[PDB]
This record gives sequence, C-alpha cells and structure tokens, in this order.
Amino acid sequence: NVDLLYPDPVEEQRKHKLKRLVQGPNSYFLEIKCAGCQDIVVVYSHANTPVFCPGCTSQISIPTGGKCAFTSQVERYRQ
Amino acid sequence: GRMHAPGKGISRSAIPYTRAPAPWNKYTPEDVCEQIYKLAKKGTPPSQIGLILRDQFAIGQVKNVTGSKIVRILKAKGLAPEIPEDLYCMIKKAVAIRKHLERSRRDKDSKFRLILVESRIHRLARYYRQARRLPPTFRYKSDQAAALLA
Amino acid sequence: SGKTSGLYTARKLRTIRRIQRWADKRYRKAHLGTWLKANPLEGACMARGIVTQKIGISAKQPNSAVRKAVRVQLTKNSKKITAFVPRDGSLTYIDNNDEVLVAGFGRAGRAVGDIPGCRFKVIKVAGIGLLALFLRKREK
Amino acid sequence: VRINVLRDALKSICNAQRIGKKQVIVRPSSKVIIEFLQLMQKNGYISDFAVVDNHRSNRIVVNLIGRLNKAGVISPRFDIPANDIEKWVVNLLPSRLFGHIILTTSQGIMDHIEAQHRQIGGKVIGYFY
Amino acid sequence: MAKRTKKVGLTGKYGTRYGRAARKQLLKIETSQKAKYTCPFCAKDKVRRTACGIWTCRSCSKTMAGGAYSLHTEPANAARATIRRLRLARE
Amino acid sequence: MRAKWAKKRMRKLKRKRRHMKARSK
Amino acid sequence: PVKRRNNGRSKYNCGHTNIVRCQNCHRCVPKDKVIKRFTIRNIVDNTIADDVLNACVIQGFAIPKLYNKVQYCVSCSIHNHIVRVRSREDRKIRTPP
RNA sequence: CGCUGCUGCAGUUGAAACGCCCGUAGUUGGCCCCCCGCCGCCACGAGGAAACGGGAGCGCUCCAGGCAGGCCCGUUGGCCCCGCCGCGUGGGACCGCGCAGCGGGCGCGGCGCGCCGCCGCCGCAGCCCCGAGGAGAGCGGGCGGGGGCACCGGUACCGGCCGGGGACGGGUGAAACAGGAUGAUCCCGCCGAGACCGCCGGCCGCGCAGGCGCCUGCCAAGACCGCCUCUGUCAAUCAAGGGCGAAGGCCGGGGGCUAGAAGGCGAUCAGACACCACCGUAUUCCCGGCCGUAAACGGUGCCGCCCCGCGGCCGGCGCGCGCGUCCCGCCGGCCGCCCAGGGAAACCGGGAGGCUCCGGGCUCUGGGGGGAGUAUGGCCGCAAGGCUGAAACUUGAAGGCAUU
RNA sequence: GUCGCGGCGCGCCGAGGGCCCGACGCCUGGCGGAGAAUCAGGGUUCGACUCCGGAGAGCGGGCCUGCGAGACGGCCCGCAC
Repeated sequence: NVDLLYPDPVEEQRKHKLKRLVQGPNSYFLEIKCAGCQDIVVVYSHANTPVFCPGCTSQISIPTGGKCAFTSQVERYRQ
Repeated sequence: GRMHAPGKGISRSAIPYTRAPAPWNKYTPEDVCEQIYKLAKKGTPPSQIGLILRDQFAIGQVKNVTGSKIVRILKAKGLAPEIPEDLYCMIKKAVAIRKHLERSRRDKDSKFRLILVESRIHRLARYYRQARRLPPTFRYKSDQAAALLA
Repeated sequence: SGKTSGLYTARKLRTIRRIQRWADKRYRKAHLGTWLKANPLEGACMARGIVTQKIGISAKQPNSAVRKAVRVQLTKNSKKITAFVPRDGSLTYIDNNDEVLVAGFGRAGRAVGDIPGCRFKVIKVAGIGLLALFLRKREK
Repeated sequence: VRINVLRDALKSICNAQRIGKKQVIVRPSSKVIIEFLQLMQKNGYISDFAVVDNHRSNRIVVNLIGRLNKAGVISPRFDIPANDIEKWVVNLLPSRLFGHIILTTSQGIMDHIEAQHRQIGGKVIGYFY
Repeated sequence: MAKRTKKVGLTGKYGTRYGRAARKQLLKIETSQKAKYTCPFCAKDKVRRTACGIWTCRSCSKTMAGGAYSLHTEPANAARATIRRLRLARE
Repeated sequence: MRAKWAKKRMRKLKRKRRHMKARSK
Repeated sequence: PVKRRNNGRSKYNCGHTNIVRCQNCHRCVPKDKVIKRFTIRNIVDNTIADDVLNACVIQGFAIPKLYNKVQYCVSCSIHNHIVRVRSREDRKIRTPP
C-alpha cells in the first residue's frame, strides 16, 4: 500500500533532492565542538570555503567535492 | 540545455521549504545586512558573499533572515557593482581566452570556445540593457573589454 | 517534424504549400504553363493539319506490328505531330498532304499503348471521320 | 523547454492508466491543469486530485479511477464558432452521446454541452473521453 | 582602404605585366623583404634588410647575417638545432 | 563504382561544353 | 537491411579509430572492425621442447613463450577460417566458440 | 488523391534531417496577481440591391417551370444567405502588454468640474510574487587519446661507414625483372635523416562535428557531480549572415624516410596497357593561405514531457555497514537485451513508443521513374570544382523489407 | 490650378519615404466582385456574357458643345490601314 501523498521518509531521502515530492535541502547545518574552544561552531556539511575555528588561526575544514572533511576534534550534526 | 554545449545536467541547489529564519541564530537582520555591506566594502562578488555568510556564519539563505536578495541589499546601501557579476565574470573569462589565443596562433578550438563566451556576453548584455540595469550605450567590444573588466 | 503549427504561423503554412505544391508532376504540368506553350495541341481538343508522310511505326515489344501512322504538320503552330490513323487499313483512306483533324490518344500528352512516340491519333481526314469512312457510314 | 504543460501531464495520466497505476505524480502544475482535472473529476473519469504545493511551480498527485480512455490538448488553442463546436466533437470525440471537449469561454472554462446550452463560442483547451 | 582587392597588394607597381605566377611569387618575397623582424637581442620588431643576407636592427644597432628575403631561413633554423643537439651531446 | 565513374564522365562533358563555349565566344 | 546492430564495428561514443593492417592482406582496417585474436604459443613445438630441454646445458631453462596479437581483415579472416559465417540467429550469439 | 496533408502526408531502410556549430529577423515561449485598462477572442445586435443557393405557399395536364393564383393574411410572393475582418454592446476564461508611490486640502476655486501647481500634510502595511528536475554566473573536488604551443624518448623501415665470413640473394600461387666474388644476402658494432607513436587499446573515455595516443612540461578551456552560493526569464529553434570541416587536390616555401595516384617494367591471359612481382614521380610530413566535399551514416535534426525489466562500463556524490575500490542508492553519459507499444517488415523499444483514439514548440527536406544535378542565369574558387537549379521530351514501372 | 482636397503643377526649404511581416523590379493565353463547377467536413477550381462597378471604342494625343463626355454611330491632329 503506497500513497504518493505520504512518501516514506527513508525512501524519500534515497530520491534526488529535485526528484523528491517537496524539493528540499539535501544538506544540514552542522555544529562542531572546537579543539581550542568549548563552544559549537555552526558549519555547513557541504561547506568548501575555509572556516577558521574561533581563535585558532588555521581553517578546521578541509574541503572536498561533497561533505567537507574536518581535521581538529569536531562534533556530528546540529547540537 | 547547457546553452552552447550538448550536455544535459542537473546539479542545482534545492532551497528549504520553510522560509524560516535560523532557530540556531545569533544574527539580527541589521547584523546580516551590515556584514553583506562590509564584505562589499572590502569588495567581493555577491556569490562569494553568500558563501562567506554560509560558511563563516550560519546564514543558510539571506532571504530567510531578511526578506531581500543579496544584490537588493547592495543596491539599497548603494554598493552595487556597476556591471553585473554574471556578465563581469563572463567578460573576464573571454579576455583570458584572447590572451591565451595571442600566444597560441593556431588554437582553432580556443577560437570556437571564444565565440561561445562572446555570444553569452552579447545575449546577456541585450537583456541587461532592456531591463535598463545596463546603460543603452553599453556594448561589449574587444578593445573596450580589457578596460571594462578593470 | 512539427509542421509549424502556431497561431501566428499562417504565412509559413501558406508559403510551404505554394512552394511544395509544385513538386507534384501533375500539378506542375497543369499550372507551370510549360505544357500550354509546348503542346502541339495547345489548349485545343483537336487541330487541322497536312500529312507530312504516311509512315508506319514498329510497335514496342512484346507486341510486334507496324502500326501505320502519318506525320502531320499543324496549321496553327506549324509543329509536326506523329498521329496514328486507327482501326484497320484506314491509312489507305488518307492521301499524302490531305486535310486531317487529329486528337490526343487520351493520355493527356502521353503515348497510348505499344505505338512508340504517339501523343496523338487521327480523328478525321478531308472532312470525313475515319470511323465513318471505316464503317462506310460516310464514304471519302 | 515545456511550452504546453497540460499536454505533458495528460499524456502522463493516460500512460499511468495504460500500466494500471491509480496514483500519478504530475511535475508541472497550472490553473488550466487544475480546472481540466476538476472537470474530469466531475464527470468521474478521474478521482480526487491532491496538489502538493511547493515554493516553485507546484506538483499534483492524481488518484485515477481507471475510467479514462484518452485525454488530449489542441495546439494551437483554436477559435471555435459556437455553431461549429458540433464539427469539433464529431471528429475529435467518439459518439455525440459520450465524451467531453473542454473549452475556455469568457464566462469560464466549460463543457461542450454547456457551451451549446448557452450558444457561446471559445478556445479549445483540450478533450477527454 | 583595401585599395587592391586581390593579392596585387605590393605588386600593383608591376601593373598588367610579368604574368600572374611571377607577381604571386613576388608578393611573398617582397612582403618578406620589407617586413620588420624581431632582433634576437633588441627583442624589438626593428630588423630590416640592408642587402641580400644582411639585416640590421635600427634600435639594437646590430647587423646579423640572414636569408636573402627573411631574417631567418627554415634550413638555418633546423641547422642551429642540429648543431646545438650535437654540441650538447658531445659534452 | 558505376555511379562514381558516371559522375566523372558528366564532369568531362561539362568541361567540354564549358570550353567549347569559350572557343565559340 | 541492417545486418548487425554493431554495424560490424565496436566503435561506441567515437567518430574515428586507429587504422591497423590485415596481417596477410596488408589492408587498412578500422581497429574496432579488425579480428584482433591473441596467441601466447611457445617458440618451439611441443615435441622439440622435450628434445631441446634435454639438450639445454643451463638448469631451470623453460621454453620462451611467444606473444602476438593477430589482426586480420574480414575478407582475410573468413577465407583462412579464423571466423565463420553464422546463422541469422547464431550471428546474435557471441562468446568464443 | 489523407498522391499537397489546417483538419490530415512522409524523411532508419521505398523520395527525403542541412557535415557540424554560433547566430539576426521570424516563430515559439514555466508557473504566477482573481476583479481595470487596452488587447486579441467569443456571443449579441444595428446598417448596408436583387437574381443566386435554400425554402413557405401554389396542380404549368405531369415536369423542367413560374410567383403565381383564387370566390382570397390588407390574397400571396414569407424567411435565411450583401462573412459585413467596419460599427455599437456585453463578458473576461484564455491570450499579449501597462513606465510613473498614491492620496487630503488649498479648489466647486470664470455655468459642474477636471487639469496644473502649492502645501509632509499625517492619511497608505506607502514599495521585492517566487526561486522553474528553464537558463546564465560562483565555489569545491575529482574527470578524460579534448585543443594549441613547447620539449623529447623508442624501436622499426631506409640510407651510410667498418669488421667477419662466404655463394647465391630476392620475389612468388609458381615464376620472371632488378641485387651479388668491385664479396651481396647474413651477423654485429656504430652513424644520419625523415616518418610513426606498437603490444597496453576496450559494448574505455573526451571533443561542436571533422576528429583525438612518445616524454606529454604550460597555456587557456569544457562537460559532469556536489551545494540552504548568486542572477531572476536573462529561454528553445532558426532564414539572412558567420565560423569550423577527413581524405584527395591546389598556390608557394621547408622537407623527403616509408609507402606510393602517374609512368616504366616483369609475368598472367585470346587481349590485358588489370588483378600479382619489381622500380618509381606527384603525393604522404611541416608552415602560410585556398578548396568546402565524403556511405561527413545512428543512413535516424534540435529543445522538451512521461514511459519495464535485466545487466555491463566510465565520471562525481551520498546511504550504510566490519571493513571491502564491498553493498546500496542518486546518478551525467556510453551500452547490450526486451514485456507491452509501434511498424510493410527487417527491426526500434534511453524509440522508430505515448498516433486514424491522428494536434508541445522550431527549423530543414521529399512527392512515380528517367532526362538531370544536365541546360541557363547568379554567387564563390587560382583551378579542380562547389552552391543554387529547370524545361522540352520520354516512359510502367523503378524501389523497400520479407518468403520459397 | 481645379467643382474641390492634395506634389495636383510651380518656385523655395530640408532629408526623407519604402523593405526577408518579401519592398522594388519583372511577368500574367490578369477585368473585378455578385456568383459558377465539383463536392461528408475542410478544401479545390473558375470568374468573357445576364446584375453591379470599372475600362475602352484601330492606335496615340488634343478639344469644343453641354447640367454632365477629355464623347469617337462629335470634332481636330500625329500614326497605321
């Protein structure tokens, strides 16, 4: 029994963002715990531009075509 | 599809349905506008501004926090780029091709790509002039191109 | 092919018809005006003429016969027509340079049957129809 | 790109009915599609249509009752004399008794039968039987 | 402008004389002889012919041996390379 | 290749007519 | 009548391929169309191999294998029976026979 | 005769998608604001000769006729059709477009007004549809025989110089012609030119096609994917117009190894002056122009929309999982097979499907076969030619795919 | 100047007016419509002649009379015959 009205959330995710019934962000705002700070730094999962940790001079984000890798101790998803 | 190419591709960005300001937000609309204004004061393409706002800060979409576009924000304060960022970035691309062509006399392929980029500057100019964003006198010409980009 | 079908594409549809209507061989023969100028019987059912010579034509194979015909010079256009005198032995009724009325074979300028090169055929000789002479309804 | 949206959707509805699928997702949505679907729902050739509104053009999810033979668009949207609407039905629709040519009139989008009832001519959006 | 439509650009002087083949050949040689070439020292396009084989850069004030109608001849360009490759190889 | 050789033979006739006209001119 | 979907050649997403030469006919064939068989056969015959191995005065000698890629043109290959005409249905069938 | 196709034709193979690409006119343009204004559009009028077509009424003895006739509408001869792209009226769905901040009083301000100005005047929520599974620009990471210029490796064919050792060597289907005691072939050592980038090399990839492979430094690009980056209809296709375009050729240099259009010579034949040897000019390679064609073919234009399974390959990106270039998706392309569906069938099925139940948009092309891509005029080229393009006349088949 | 408007003629003064929505040029065994023929629908084809409007009376011109004709069963002239 499938009604397009209510798509399964775990199936909708498998579909391309544009292909989904409601076009939606395929990416989430993340929050990382800084190595040199105890305060979360809201970041984008697919961010590319170097993001510097507060105070720490170097960017904590190593970019890639998809989800940016992180170097210093980080947090997973929004916090 | 793809204008001067034959490729068909969809790598667009899908906007959020809720036009919601960030719950995780430390930025007032006045704070957001000032940062866009100050990035422009330093001097940056609008596409770069939205990348700084999204990466260094958390403003996913400027429209969500303040109900305006990024160029609309820069026209209001008055730091509007006189030649639009899309035309300016294609004019720059053309000038680069011509300089390469100067060393490579027989690069027939580069000459073909140049006609494409020229046409996409010409088509975009005719639109911007009709919208009146660009002055009626504005014309893309090879000699003036170098100086218009500077 | 989309056959240009838009509410404002009515000159294109008209233009295409007038240009491509000339492709048809029959419409071309009918409305070019080339047949009218070149026709020995130009827009005429038949014409008066003198018999240039009485010469039979050998029929196209498979059929094998000498179909007696007469070469005919037309009074109206001074063009020479090859006209097949019909029925049996009707060539005898005609004498060289006799008055002859000739009508097309019936294929509208095309040769009819085995006779090679016969766009026309004889209908009347010196005022008397060849059938009327043939059936002896009216003698020479 | 898409110049006719109704035609692209109606073709999808017919294509789903061929493979016996009740629910179809129409990617482009329009007020003309909306009205065309409403008329088919009234004549019961289609069932409830639910529009998932999006911040863009919109998509429609239509439940089918398996009772539509064929739908179509007339391009361009011709002008029909009210008197000659019968000729359009005689050729496009099978049988004077069954089938609906869908028109647009200054009064509103209307059925060929309703158009005859008040004798008003118009433009043909399409046709469904 | 384009006062001569065809390739009678430098050969307009000859007028209707000498035949097309001679004038076509002269176009190439004459245009090459009165052309400005780039001096391998001044690096300025100021080399002009003084006589057959002798070319001088007006700014560099250096005279160099060359082809009768071009500062550098194709056989010579190849020879310099062959002599360089053989020289580097010997050492 | 008869059609290739037939095109070559029309070319020759075309040259002969084109040249003959010049002698007539 | 299009005899083959391949059109006799394996050029896909291409417009031009390297020319090769029939090894017997010495004719220019598109690389995709050519037969392109491969042989790893050893240099000396199997019988001579035992006689040569006993003769060899070096220990651990093994007969050298000879590797070549035989490319033949369609006419050259079918005539020397490298490939064979196949039935309409068996033409569709692939795989080494 | 739907064989002219608006309805309503075809272009894989019967005739027919321009070789490829940009492009101006032209034509076509996602959605979206209800509410008026002009559009177009549709209905309804008004007015503008009949005959004519239809049609009421009628026995010319019947009729084709005629408006006559009959003890009569005020006896009849009504009524419709002058497409009237004009006119007036309504509606506003659809279809095109609309640049002004609006107001309140001064002003009932010269028979009712309105215009224009002057007043922040305190009335207005005074002012941005949105973010197209449209397109452009950005960023990030990979991507590939993509392009130019540059540099340089490697054998091999060929020549050249020794040294050795020795009679044939070549060539073939068998031969023969040339090579060799001035020592050939053969071997090794070198030496120099020019071409070419082998095996890896493919249901690989890339490029707009034509096409693309040594070291591939360095110079600009291009798709694709990713993204809560940016712009906001900037689009699709296209006469006219431009660019590019294999090979062969051509004009003029550079080169010149190898093959080799010409030519010459063996053979082979009845004759080959052909196929097969052998020799070899133009050519083949580079630069600067031409030329503008190819079975330039997927013999299938381009932009869309949907459409079922079964796998492969390549380029990104995610979902996970012990955990591996594994699995599973999303994919952008390259492909095989195929149920429906389609077709004259072969076959397509990532379309050649959604089509007699015939209409998304655009541009091109064909109309039985010859004559004929000829004639003539033009344009272009140095030429060769290319592009445009008949007619007289002739003629019953030509052709497709299948069966025996 | 005309019955009268108008480049309709003249002087003067400018630089226009047209066109791939096909101008201009050329051709037409081109009168036009009311209508006709053939016919499911859409089309196609033909408009000498009846009715209407044009245009001409061998060919060009030029004219008086008249309320009106650039008249030809008026006149005058050039050209044919």
